[PDB]
Amino acid sequence: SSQAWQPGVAMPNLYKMQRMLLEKCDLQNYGDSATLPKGIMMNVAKYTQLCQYLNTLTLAVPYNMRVIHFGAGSDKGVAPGTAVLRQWLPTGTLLVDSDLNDFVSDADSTLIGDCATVHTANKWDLIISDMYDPKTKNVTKENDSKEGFFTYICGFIQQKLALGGSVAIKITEHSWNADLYKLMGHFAWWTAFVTNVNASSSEAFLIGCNYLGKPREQIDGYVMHANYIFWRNTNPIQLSSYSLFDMSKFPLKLRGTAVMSLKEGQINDMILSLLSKGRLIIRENNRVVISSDVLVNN
Amino acid sequence: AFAVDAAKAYKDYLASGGQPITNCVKMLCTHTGTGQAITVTPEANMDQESFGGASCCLYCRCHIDHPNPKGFCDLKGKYVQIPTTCANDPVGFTLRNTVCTVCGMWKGYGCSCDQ
Ligand SMILES: Nc1ncnc2c1ncn2[C@@H]1O[C@H](CSCC[C@H](N)C(=O)O)[C@@H](O)[C@H]1O
Ligand SMILES: [Mg+2]
Ligand SMILES: [Zn+2]
Ligand SMILES: [Zn+2]
Repeated sequence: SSQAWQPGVAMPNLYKMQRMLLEKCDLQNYGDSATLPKGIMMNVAKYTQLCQYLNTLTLAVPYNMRVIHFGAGSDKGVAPGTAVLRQWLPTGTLLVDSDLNDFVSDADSTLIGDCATVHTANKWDLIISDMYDPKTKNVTKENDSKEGFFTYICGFIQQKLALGGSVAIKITEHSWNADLYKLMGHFAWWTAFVTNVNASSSEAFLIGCNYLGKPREQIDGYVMHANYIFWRNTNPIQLSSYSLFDMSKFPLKLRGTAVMSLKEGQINDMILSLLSKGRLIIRENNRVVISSDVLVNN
Repeated sequence: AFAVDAAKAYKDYLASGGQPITNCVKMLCTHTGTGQAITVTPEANMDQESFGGASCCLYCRCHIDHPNPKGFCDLKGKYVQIPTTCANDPVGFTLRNTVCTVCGMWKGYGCSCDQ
C-alpha cells in the first residue's frame, strides 16, 4: 500500500523460521526498465537509496573514523560510488579504495591488483564490497556453493574488524557461499535488503549490526538460501523513483562515541550490554600504514 | 628546451568542429545554496548544476604531468559549480575563466565588486 513511497523492502521474520528445499527462480516482470530524472546515471541512484535505509539503525560514530571499499572501478575509467560516500560522511574522515584494472578517483589513497595481494597493520570501523566474477554466466550443472574471492573475505573479518563495528556484502541467484551465512550468527541482529529502482533483478545486499566475537545462535547455511528463493517466488514488487526528490535530511549524525583498550579476561556482562546497544568501540589508536606484493620473472 | 603543449591543442580542435569530451559525474541536491565556485560539499543555486572534481580535469584524464613546480592539482577531492546554459562542455569551461580573490565568485558570472 504505502510501499511505493519508501526507499526499498526487507525480508520478514516468519520466513526466516521454516525448512524448505531448493528450486529455480522465475520472476513475473523479468525484463523492465524504470524512468529516471533528466541527467542522472543508474549507479548514482542505486547508492543514494542504500545510505537512506542505514540512517534508521543503531550504528556507532567516533572522533577520527576509518573506512575501506573493494571492487570500485567502471568500464569507462572513473568511480561514481566513491563520490556518493564522501558526500554522506563527516568532514575529516579518512577513506581508501581498490580494483583489478586501472582508473582515477577522489579518495585519499588508491591500490591496483588482485585482492589476495593486499596487507595492513591497523584495524577498521566499517567495510563495503561490490565484487562479481564474469564466468559465473556460463551455466552447465546443478547449483552448488562457490569459493574464489569469498574465501579471502571470511578471514579478513575475523582478524581485522574492531569489537562494535558493521558490514554490507553483495549476492545473486548463482553467486553465493555457505560459511558466510553461518557467520551472521556472531552479531546482535541481521537481514537482507532490495532497492526499489532495480526490483526486476534477483540481486540483494546482506547486512550485519554491532560485532561481538563469538556465537549467539547456530545456523545451517544450505537451508537458509533455499528459504530466500521461496519468498521472492511468491511476492512481486513494483518499480518506483519517488524518494529521489527530497534531500533536506540526508547527512549522517554526530554522536561522539568513546574508545578504549582492554585485554581478554576483563569482559563483563556489563561490557557486553553496552556493545549491543551501540555505544562503545575497542581497539588501539596508533597511526595508519598499507602495502602490496609484486612477482618478478623473465 | 623542448616540451609538449596540450592546452593549445584542444582549443584548435574545437574551432575546426569536433565533439567534446563526455562521461563527467553529476550529483543530486537541493537547489538553495550560496553560489561560490569551489567548495567542500555541493552548493548550487536555482541557476546552476554541481559535479565531482577529478572527472573534470584535463591532466588527470589524459595521463600526463601537472604544470607546476610541485605538480599540485586544484580540483581532485572537492566539488565544482557550472551555469546551466554552458553544461554541455565542463572541461572547456574551467580552462578559460578566472576566480575573484576577495569574494569567491566567477569573474563575469557573479562578482559585483564595483559600485
Ligand atoms: N577477483 C577479483 N579481484 C578484484 N576485483 C574483482 C575481482 N572479481 C571482480 N572484480 C571487480 O568487480 C567489479 C564489479 S564491476 C562494477 C563495479 C561498480 N561499477 C562499482 O562502482 O563498484 C569489476 O570492475 C571487476 O574488475
Ligand atoms: Mg537492471
Ligand atoms: Zn588533476
Ligand atoms: Zn569580487
